[PDB]
Amino acid sequence: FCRFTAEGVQEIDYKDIATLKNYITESGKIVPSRITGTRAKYQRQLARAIKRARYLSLLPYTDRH
Amino acid sequence: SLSTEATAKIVSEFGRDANDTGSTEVQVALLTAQINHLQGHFAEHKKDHHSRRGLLRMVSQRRKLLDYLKRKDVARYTQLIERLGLRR
Amino acid sequence: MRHYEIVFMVHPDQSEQVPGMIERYTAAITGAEGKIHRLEDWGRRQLAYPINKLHKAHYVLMNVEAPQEVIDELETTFRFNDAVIRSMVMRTKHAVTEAS
Amino acid sequence: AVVKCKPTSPGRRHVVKVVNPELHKGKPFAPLLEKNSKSGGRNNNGRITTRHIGGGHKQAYRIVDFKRNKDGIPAVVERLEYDPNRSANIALVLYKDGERRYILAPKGLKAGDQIQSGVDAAIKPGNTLPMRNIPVGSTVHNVEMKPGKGGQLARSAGTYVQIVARDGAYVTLRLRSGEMRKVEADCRATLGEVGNAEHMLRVLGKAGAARWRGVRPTVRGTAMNPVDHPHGGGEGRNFGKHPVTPWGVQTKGKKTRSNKRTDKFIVRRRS
Amino acid sequence: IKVRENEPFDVALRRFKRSCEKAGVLAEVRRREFYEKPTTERKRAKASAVKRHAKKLARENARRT
Amino acid sequence: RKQVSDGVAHIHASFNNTIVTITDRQGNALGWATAGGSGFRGSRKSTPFAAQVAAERCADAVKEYGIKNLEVMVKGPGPGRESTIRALNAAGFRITNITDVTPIPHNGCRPPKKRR
RNA sequence: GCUUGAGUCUCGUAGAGGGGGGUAGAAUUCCAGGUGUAGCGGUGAAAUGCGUAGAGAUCUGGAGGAAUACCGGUGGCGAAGGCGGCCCCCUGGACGAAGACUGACGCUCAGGUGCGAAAGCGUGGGGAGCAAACAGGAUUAGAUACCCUGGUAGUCCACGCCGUAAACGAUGUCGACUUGGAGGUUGUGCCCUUGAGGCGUGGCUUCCGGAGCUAACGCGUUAAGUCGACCGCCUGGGGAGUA
RNA sequence: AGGAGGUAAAAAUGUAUAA
Repeated sequence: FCRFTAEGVQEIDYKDIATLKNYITESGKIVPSRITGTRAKYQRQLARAIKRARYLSLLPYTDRH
Repeated sequence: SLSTEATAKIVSEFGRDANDTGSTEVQVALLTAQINHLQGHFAEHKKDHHSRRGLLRMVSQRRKLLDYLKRKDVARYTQLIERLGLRR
Repeated sequence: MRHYEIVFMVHPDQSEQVPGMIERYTAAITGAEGKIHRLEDWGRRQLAYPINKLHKAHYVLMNVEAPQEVIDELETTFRFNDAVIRSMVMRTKHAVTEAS
Repeated sequence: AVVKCKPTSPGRRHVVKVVNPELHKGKPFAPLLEKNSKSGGRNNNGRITTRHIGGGHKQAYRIVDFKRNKDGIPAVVERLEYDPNRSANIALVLYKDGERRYILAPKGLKAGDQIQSGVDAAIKPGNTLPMRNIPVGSTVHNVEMKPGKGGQLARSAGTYVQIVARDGAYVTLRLRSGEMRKVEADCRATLGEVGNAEHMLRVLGKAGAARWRGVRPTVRGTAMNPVDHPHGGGEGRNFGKHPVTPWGVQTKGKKTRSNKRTDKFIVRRRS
Repeated sequence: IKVRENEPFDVALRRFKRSCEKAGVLAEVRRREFYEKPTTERKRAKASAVKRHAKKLARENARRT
Repeated sequence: RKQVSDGVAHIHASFNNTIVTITDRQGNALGWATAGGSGFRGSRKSTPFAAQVAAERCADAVKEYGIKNLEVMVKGPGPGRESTIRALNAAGFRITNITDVTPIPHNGCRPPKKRR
């Protein structure tokens, strides 16, 4: 039960770039729910959150640009 | 969709009581507002086959109620459709 | 009467000219009874990947409430303007405060 | 509307007629109408210079305003009329100060809309403004060539010019054919796209629809006698010469573009 | 991806790339659209995963080992 | 000539050979060598030993430029992918950092189907 | 007449459900320019092809089109076909809570009507990559195939038409009943949310198994068990789902 | 224990009578 957001329940915002930093790999990929053990609701929640932050250049798409 | 404000208006016009939101009178009137509201949607897209099914399904339900309503309250029946304008 | 969360970038130069920019936008919304809620100017923040040039950028956060007519026209003013880059517009979900 | 005419007679079998019910019926606006005597393809010398033109129903040239030399004065589009001179449709437009002039009808134009021309005009299909206040990458028609000349590019039915880029003093655009021409930035243009896009599907049908429009019959090379054209002759349908024009020039394969004073402008040729 | 490990590294020391993609996507995207074989092979893959779980629960037998 | 100090050794290692290219800090090429260019084409061309030798053939031919520090940027799912950089350690260079720039298409063009 | 069938309303929740319009990045290809030099590309081994006209490699800039890594999961949604970047606008269905209301309005359905992957067809655009046809080089007794370099229609969009597939859980739809276990997903209630819980109550869904059944394999509360309503369909193979 | 990379040219046919 290695959750984070499941206890601190909230509609996950893309703005928390510090929070989202922990969920992405150094390359820039989205770490799967199999590793973090995050609840599936919050996983898909996180996915849209990341991609919106990705769109606003708050998170890199990859290492080299 | 049938926004909430418009919904309470229709109920308070056909229902025998303010809370009487289950009468056959009301359900036919209710769906009819919705179907007229969807004609604009199916005047632009004309290719959206899935909600086309949505509309088609609710037409048959309207059809079944009038079938029912006729066989039970003949007088009431003619009154209803002249107030809602349909059948042809 | 939806709630929107407009977020848009600004090319540095015009960053010098940013307050008047928002002043025009908040006027049109208020012009149609749109209650504004946040106005968090993130300020000149460094990007992650370069947007065609510009290794630096300037953000503006809105979180405004408005009717659908106004918001569609106001979005077009981002399109045809060569200062605003990447304009995001999301949906309601009970408009917030303090957000950062 | 693209209607297939019902086959009543052999001759009307293939008439796919373009009917547009919005078109104003009646007589067009008198003050902007001057005569156009045809010439059947004959110059000052009276000889036939360009073949195939002759006959045809009597047309009446209408003064279509292309220059669009009005700035900051609104206009209310009155109605859409028919015009034999071209493929497009002209629109009778009325300015706020009581003045009527014609303009090409953009496809997003309905009877009673609001347009205006000038530098301060908003981006909306039907407006006319210089190519410095247009967003790089839009759809434009009626492009000019020199500042204040009038407009000579993409004014045919359903035609539009893409503005690819903008390199300071020059605006690199792209004509419909495929060439990417580089024109002066200060040249006026008109946003949108020219309407009546169904003109493509308008198939004549019987010879008349071609004949009463002005096109005379074309006589093939292998039918004429050897004294009249480089092809033909023979005891019976014998071609064999390299396909040429009636004046000994290699056709079907020879580049003939030669000005040189405009190559400075042509960026990429049609392919 | 990237590695510097500043001063004392002296060796390749980068097998972490195996831990990202490095070959797993290249040997996967080198050819074969399939369009629907992964559907087939993922149903086959997770079938084999449950074969292990079945076998894990089926390990409680003597065998004298 | 030109006397350059930095150097970025792009190493394109595919399933057939390891074309190695030492460029400058900006991108201008400064000499190269391949598996086949070393002199041995065929099955041998696609071997880790090929990339080994490839580095030596490119260890020289850059002596006019006297490069000191490197930024190796390997590229490709080749069999020589890993052996080539160790050949550069012994070659007398200093690898500052190693980078991987393999083109990983985000569902780009459909790949071929050339195998059965 | 009545309400347990069926249906409507109030507040919420999840979702690649559908249509329309925008937009971002990564990658292939092409074009323009710089650096730079003999191979590159390819295979089991080769050759055709590309390349001293200067490729491949690399970098800067630009043009385009199609697809949207990772999330991604026997995970979700739709009646089925199917549907996955992100954003907006329009819109359908499901599910739950606690109440209110109608009062059998229900189930199935020959003919009929609508939807229906991919291929194909007509008209008009688009065309990167991929790729039937086809060409060339190999392998081969021969190779009109597999393999290789190229390459068109098509794959894409808009509007019409086609109505077939192993359109498959090879299981028609609907309702009732008959021991369990491990999960996933999505709700909700109660208690101390004192702490990732504890105990329940619904939908959807995966797997393993008892009775029972089946020719056996297997199915097994989302049945192929025990029963009911209705419809479709079969009567040896080949001929033939053809004349 | 849990996941990834790499490994395989060519080679056709056997009629017609036994429990």
